[PDB]
Amino acid sequence: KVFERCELARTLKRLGMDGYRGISLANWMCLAKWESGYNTRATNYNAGDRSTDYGIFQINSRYWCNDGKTPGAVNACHLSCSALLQDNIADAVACAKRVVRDPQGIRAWVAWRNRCQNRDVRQYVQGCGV
Ligand SMILES: *C[C@@H](O)CO[C@@H]1O[C@H](CO)[C@@H](O[C@@H]2O[C@H](CO)[C@@H](O)[C@H](O)[C@@H]2O)[C@H](O)[C@H]1NC(C)=O
Repeated sequence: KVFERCELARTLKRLGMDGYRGISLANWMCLAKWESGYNTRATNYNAGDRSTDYGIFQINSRYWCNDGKTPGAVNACHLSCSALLQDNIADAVACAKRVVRDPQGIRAWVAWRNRCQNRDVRQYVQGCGV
């Protein structure tokens, strides 16, 4: 499914993402827009990683979810990648929380560094009442 902008902001807030590890909701919204366009079905091949990125937060099958076809994968989220392709984002959020718990943190997403970091991110949550 493709989330409406404020629909996602409220869902992410309800699931505890606002301020999770210091990362504000606006920042999460920004990475989600740039990564998948708020689309839970988005999957993109990672060219230099022999893996695939899955879902709304574009999580990498080499380190976080097992898709059954990635060479030398780890599966730190202990999730099957298809779980990150469902309309219900509860598993995707738990996994994204898992990702930011590593040293690199939010820097694990190049889209956040190129489009959100050192940028105004207010626009993503403007008018959502979150
Ligand atoms: C979404 C895809 O295009 C890129 O995904 C990111 O890929 C990098 C590696 O290129 C992942 O970083 C790794 O994270 C490991 C655990 O923290 C670490 O051991 C390894 O050295 C490297 O830093 C990154 O997690 C991944 N991001 C996502 C959201 O999947």
